[PDB]
Amino acid sequence: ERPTFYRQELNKTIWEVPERYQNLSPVGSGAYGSVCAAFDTKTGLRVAVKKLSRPFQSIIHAKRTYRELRLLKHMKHENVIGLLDVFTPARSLEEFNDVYLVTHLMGADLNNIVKCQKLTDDHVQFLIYQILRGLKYIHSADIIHRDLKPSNLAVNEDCELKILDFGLARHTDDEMTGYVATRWYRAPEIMLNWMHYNQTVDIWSVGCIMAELLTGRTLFPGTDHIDQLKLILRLVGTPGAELLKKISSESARNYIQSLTQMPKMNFANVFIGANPLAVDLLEKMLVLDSDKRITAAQALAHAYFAQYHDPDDEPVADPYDQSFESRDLLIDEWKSLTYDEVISFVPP
Ligand SMILES: O=C1NCc2c(-c3ccc(F)cc3F)cc(N3CCNCC3)cc2N1c1c(Cl)cccc1Cl
Repeated sequence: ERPTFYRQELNKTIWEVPERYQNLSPVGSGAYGSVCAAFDTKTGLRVAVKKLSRPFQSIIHAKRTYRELRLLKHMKHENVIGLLDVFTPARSLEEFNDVYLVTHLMGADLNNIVKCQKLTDDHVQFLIYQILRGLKYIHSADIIHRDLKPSNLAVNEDCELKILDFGLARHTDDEMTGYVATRWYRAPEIMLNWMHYNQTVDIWSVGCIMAELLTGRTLFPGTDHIDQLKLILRLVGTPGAELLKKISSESARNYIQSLTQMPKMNFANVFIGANPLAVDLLEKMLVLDSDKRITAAQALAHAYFAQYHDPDDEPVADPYDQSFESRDLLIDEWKSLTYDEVISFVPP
């Protein structure tokens, strides 16, 4: 009793989808795949349909696709990108080679919103609240986003926020080189591989975002990895003895000690006019030592968010088994595991 599919050429590739999806209009492409906007006649919703390109071309790719689908199926939260539907036009595992993921249509990311709009302290309050609320949910399931940026944050007419880009292929060395927004929001420990990063890498990204919404300027627009580290240490001060020991990369630890020591700056003189409560939260977020960095849960209980905070409406996730991350399998096995996931999908 599987739906009947109809084919059509879109984005140079042939799209085969269930009849419920009508008026497919391409709205972007890339190496990630191909995305289309469409009307879902079953729910009446406006949705975004993503078709993955050669999802099983290599073991690395087969695993990536499995990882993305697992993540997307686990996410059931208001501020996190959920999955509305997932399908393949294949009737058997042998035919299986195309995977389509359906989700809400948000329309724009944080870069758009900020551009043609002036964010008040209440605007910033509300937007960051939602990010934190979604990160509390992500982190409680031991999931790390690793790449929060304004472009991974979707916002709609009602300023409702959703976190995107999970299990997406890591950025190449050529992608994080130079004067690029793909590196300005990263935590230093992972920009320069000082140690094994933990979930607080995300909190650092949030602070960079919050400061940008508050000042309307990139907090650390480095022209390269070094220049960016310098801008970072200028604001939060050079590392202390404690942090240094934690840096595994002895060449890294050796480079830091070469820079002239510098004290943390006064955030009230950096963020002039800003709500003193925002400044306080920024100081507890932009801490060099990730061990002393504020957690998403703790941040939600911070006075700056009093107007929205509600401990009974900030849900955690169910357990997310990612033992598969250390599992060594062949393409066909990753693929077979991806197939089971597609066919066991249960609409929300
Ligand atoms: O509104 C949405 N909805 C979904 C959506 C997905 C997506 C994620 C998971 C999935 F299962 C299927 C998807 F389609 C992926 C991207 N990117 C495209 C590739 N790079 C990352 C964002 C953008 C969007 N946008 C979006 C759009 Cl259509 C325009 C502007 C801003 C946003 Cl946030």
